[PDB]
Amino acid sequence: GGPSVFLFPPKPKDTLMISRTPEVTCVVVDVSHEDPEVKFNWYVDGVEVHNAKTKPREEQYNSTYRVVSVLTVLHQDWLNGKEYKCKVSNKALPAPIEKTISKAKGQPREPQVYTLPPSREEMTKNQVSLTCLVKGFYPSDIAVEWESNGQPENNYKTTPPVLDSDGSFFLYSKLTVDKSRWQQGNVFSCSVMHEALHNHYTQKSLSLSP
Amino acid sequence: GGPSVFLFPPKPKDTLMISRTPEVTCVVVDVSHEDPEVKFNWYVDGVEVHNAKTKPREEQYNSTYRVVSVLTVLHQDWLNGKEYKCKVSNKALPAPIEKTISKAKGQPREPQVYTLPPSREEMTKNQVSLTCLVKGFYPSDIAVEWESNGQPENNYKTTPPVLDSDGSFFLYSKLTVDKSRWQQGNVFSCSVMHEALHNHYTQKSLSLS
Ligand SMILES: *[C@@H]1O[C@H](CO[C@H]2O[C@@H](C)[C@@H](O)[C@@H](O)[C@@H]2O)[C@@H](O[C@@H]2O[C@H](CO)[C@@H](O[C@@H]3O[C@H](CO[C@H]4O[C@H](CO)[C@@H](O)[C@H](O)[C@@H]4O[C@@H]4O[C@H](CO)[C@@H](O[C@@H]5O[C@H](CO)[C@H](O)[C@H](O)[C@H]5O)[C@H](O)[C@H]4NC(C)=O)[C@@H](O)[C@H](O[C@H]4O[C@H](CO)[C@@H](O)[C@H](O)[C@@H]4O[C@@H]4O[C@H](CO)[C@@H](O)[C@H](O)[C@H]4NC(C)=O)[C@@H]3O)[C@H](O)[C@H]2NC(C)=O)[C@H](O)[C@H]1NC(C)=O
Ligand SMILES: *[C@@H]1O[C@H](CO[C@H]2O[C@@H](C)[C@@H](O)[C@@H](O)[C@@H]2O)[C@@H](O[C@@H]2O[C@H](CO)[C@@H](O[C@@H]3O[C@H](CO[C@H]4O[C@H](CO)[C@@H](O)[C@H](O)[C@@H]4O[C@@H]4O[C@H](CO)[C@@H](O[C@@H]5O[C@H](CO)[C@H](O)[C@H](O)[C@H]5O)[C@H](O)[C@H]4NC(C)=O)[C@@H](O)[C@H](O[C@H]4O[C@H](CO)[C@@H](O)[C@H](O)[C@@H]4O[C@@H]4O[C@H](CO)[C@@H](O)[C@H](O)[C@H]4NC(C)=O)[C@@H]3O)[C@H](O)[C@H]2NC(C)=O)[C@H](O)[C@H]1NC(C)=O
Repeated sequence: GGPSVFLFPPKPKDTLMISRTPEVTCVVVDVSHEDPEVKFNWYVDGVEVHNAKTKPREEQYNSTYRVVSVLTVLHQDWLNGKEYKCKVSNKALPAPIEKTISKAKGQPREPQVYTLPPSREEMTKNQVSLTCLVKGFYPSDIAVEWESNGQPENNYKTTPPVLDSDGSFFLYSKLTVDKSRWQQGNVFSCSVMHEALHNHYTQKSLSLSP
Repeated sequence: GGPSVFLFPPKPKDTLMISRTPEVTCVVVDVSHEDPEVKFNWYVDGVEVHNAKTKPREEQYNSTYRVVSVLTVLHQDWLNGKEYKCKVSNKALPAPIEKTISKAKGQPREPQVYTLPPSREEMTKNQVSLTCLVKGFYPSDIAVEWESNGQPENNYKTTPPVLDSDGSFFLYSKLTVDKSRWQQGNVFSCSVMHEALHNHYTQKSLSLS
């Protein structure tokens, strides 16, 4: 049919905290039933390391399969822009398909975090909007979360990174809360994880004036 | 590789202003010399229509032809859900290729437009940012703009639309200006164009106070 490959980068959060594990997925689509014999081969700066592991395919319920491999990586490795090449061999595919990825190039720029109170003209509604504006950062790989009293709030959405005119990125994070718990003077905070921050983590709190 | 067809919708602003001309564009690529002929058939909710406008072939440096057909649509036909289908036929295709576009099926929701003054903390750079918050709208087709004193303020960026948890949409627009204005009580206004806003427009002013 049409076995094409797709290489994906690790998650931003995973390369910043050594607690978690950053990976490179090498998803191969449209695998034929006939010859489902797909092989993999990794290269770290064309050095070919060994440690990756494969997975059990699935049925794309459209007469095709979908194999996918994943290779673990060192946090500093990936951060220092090394290359990750994933070659997808095959016994029934024209030739050796390949793809490579690495982190965006350029000097990391430190994000500037600001929290914004909900507009008074929203006080009427039953729920208000807490706003976290993260701008001026490079590269765009970033993570955002909101919390309260150490506990993690989950009713929020974050717009993806947007290229600014100066070449850095920005985004907004919106947290939704019952108007009541905002007048009570509760405290909410925006957390931003990024390689350019000291200790890869910054936090700016948001609360009511009186 | 046989011909490929891509269907494009009109621009959001185009469908909200009776003065604009909303168009749906059917583009065809990868048409070799062996069979350069292409036929276009248009359907509006299934009934074939013939008011299109098809431009003639156009070579593409890669030895393949590109053909494009344009269909003008009525503002209300669009805002009302009508579906447009483009059938492309090529003497080298097993079967004709068809594509269909429309306004996302749903029920329009009026967008909430709030403005936000900059954070006191950011008040330390030669530039500041005024925020425009637009939430609770559907469908996601929208348009945002900033202007101060009638004139258009061009140094801004709008985030793309983000699906909220209630199913509606929201976005943020950022207007970056010199703190050497904001401090001088200047007034900035954020305008939004959407199908669910009376007269398809609304405006919110942000001022220093
Ligand atoms: C049969 O059915 C198949 C499967 O069906 C599914 O899909 C539809 C058909 C749907 O209707 C359902 O039926 C069903 O859901 C179907 O396969 C599909 O084929 C498509 C065509 O090839 C594939 O499209 C590609 O998608 C890429 C993006 O993939 C991500 O996003 C999709 C959509 O959300 C998602 O489905 C994928 O899973 C994938 O998500 C990411 O996945 C990785 C790996 O798991 C995650 O990362 C890991 O996560 C773990 C978590 O534990 C951990 O954190 C690890 O650290 C981490 O690594 C991510 O989290 C996850 N992210 C997200 C957001 O979800 C596209 O990139 C790709 O686009 C490129 O190629 C296009 C042409 O092919 C081109 O037009 C396009 O422009 C683009 O090209 C690139 O452009 C860039 C800039 O724009 C440039 O920078 C590049 O240079 C340039 N490159 C190239 C080569 O051009 C492409 O569109 C689709 O993914 C695939 N679906 C599935 C489910 O596999 C098949 O087509 C059907 N067959 C037939 C005949 O119909
Ligand atoms: C041979 O050469 C051909 C010519 O290419 C030349 O390009 C030059 C730039 C240069 O590189 C030359 O050297 C080169 O020769 C080449 O043709 C190209 O083929 C590509 C495919 O291989 C086409 O790619 C598709 O592009 C789509 C978007 O195209 C628009 O945006 C690009 C910029 O990124 C622009 O270049 C295009 O021309 C096009 O512009 C839009 O045009 C429309 C109509 O003209 C405008 O609309 C009108 O605008 C006016 C304003 O005056 C007015 O407002 C009207 O009202 C309005 O209607 C748009 O404004 C304009 N947009 C912009 C930004 O300018 C992609 O969407 C498409 O991706 C889709 O398909 C992929 C699969 O391949 C898939 O991976 C991807 O996810 C996506 O799928 C869609 O996903 C959606 C979900 O998000 C779904 O909703 C959709 O249903 C789903 N669709 C499908 C089908 O699945 C794809 O990447 C490329 O456009 C084309 N180039 C041109 C100029 O047409 C050819 O390939 C070459 N062949 C070979 C063998 O080399």
